[PDB]
Amino acid sequence: MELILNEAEKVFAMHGFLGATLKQIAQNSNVTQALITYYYGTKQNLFMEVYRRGLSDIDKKRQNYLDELKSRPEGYNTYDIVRTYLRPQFEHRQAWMHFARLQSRLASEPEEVAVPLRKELYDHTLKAFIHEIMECEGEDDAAAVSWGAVFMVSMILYMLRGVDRIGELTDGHLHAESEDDIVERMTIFITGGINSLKQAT
Amino acid sequence: MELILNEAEKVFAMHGFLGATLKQIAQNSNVTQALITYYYGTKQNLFMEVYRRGLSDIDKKRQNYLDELKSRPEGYNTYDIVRTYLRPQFEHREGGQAWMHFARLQSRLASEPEEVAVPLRKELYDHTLKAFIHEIMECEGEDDAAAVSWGAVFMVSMILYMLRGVDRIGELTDGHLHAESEDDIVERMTIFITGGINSLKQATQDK
Repeated sequence: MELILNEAEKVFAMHGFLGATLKQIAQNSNVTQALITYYYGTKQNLFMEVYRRGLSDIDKKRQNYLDELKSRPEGYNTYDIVRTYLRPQFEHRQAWMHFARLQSRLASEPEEVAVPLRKELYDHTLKAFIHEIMECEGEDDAAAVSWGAVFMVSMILYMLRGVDRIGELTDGHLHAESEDDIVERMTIFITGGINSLKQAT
Repeated sequence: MELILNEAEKVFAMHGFLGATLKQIAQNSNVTQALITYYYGTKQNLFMEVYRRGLSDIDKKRQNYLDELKSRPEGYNTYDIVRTYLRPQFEHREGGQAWMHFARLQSRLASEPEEVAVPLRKELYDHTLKAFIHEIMECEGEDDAAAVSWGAVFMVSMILYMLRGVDRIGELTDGHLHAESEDDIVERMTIFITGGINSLKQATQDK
């Protein structure tokens, strides 16, 4: 159960969907291919499962951060929503690493798996996230928010790569202090970006 | 030398660096592996060459567009610079095979291993990004290197993702919204990037 998913997570992050084999996944779990086929059916299904588990934990925490927000006496704003969506991707506990790496390669996966992935696991919550921003007091431009959400995803997928790109570009002078610094900077950036799109329409 | 490279680019775009083989590239090129090896050294160096040719066309365009900027009498701002950097990644001749393959290839860059991925940043992307940051650093009110530098990293992330050609906006608006055109895409990223640079800048000052 949990062993086979963890090892398959590792092997997919490393080789992508096509490159991975159940042969390799069986070897690192000490089981037969047969037993996997039994539990999971097809390489695609196993792959979907790895994503179901990963994104189930993240969206549960997203939902908890959103419930806390909607319980504040003072209310909330766009900034708060964006930060709500981002933290769960970045708050770690090598559990965290492999799913982060895996997600970061999503764009190079075949449409045969990417399209169902997006439709079944990401769309629902992104739409929900967009709707929440529409409910806020700055916002009745769906265009600005929806584009902003597309740009968010691109930022998330890249940041999940774990590359210290800011370090590489500033000859070491600038670094991300932490995951919360990364989240904070993306939150501000996106919130401002959404605003500029709204203010130019 | 403009043929093995075109085949290499196709195979690399479809299969990635690890999955591509010099064997298939040679078969699709109607030459031997040995001849490919003779001109290009190693699979890692063919790959680099595919990206050298590609980013050379792109960066020469960027340099012309920034030159055009610096010759406008009324001047230019952050927005104009950002547009400069984005344009050659998205403007294409239509139906534009050369642009398509290289777009697709660059879109997959995140899934390449560090043995090609790191040299590509080092050798091919850094110089032009640093120059980009510098040019923006000469447009007051803008003396926040952090704001602009994070802006650039977030620039790049949206480029690599948009190059995939996935109608993400469509999927999320159940069809109600789409890119009108390449220029509409560039336009939207530029305003987003410029605004975001501002919000980062505006969050640093104030005690």
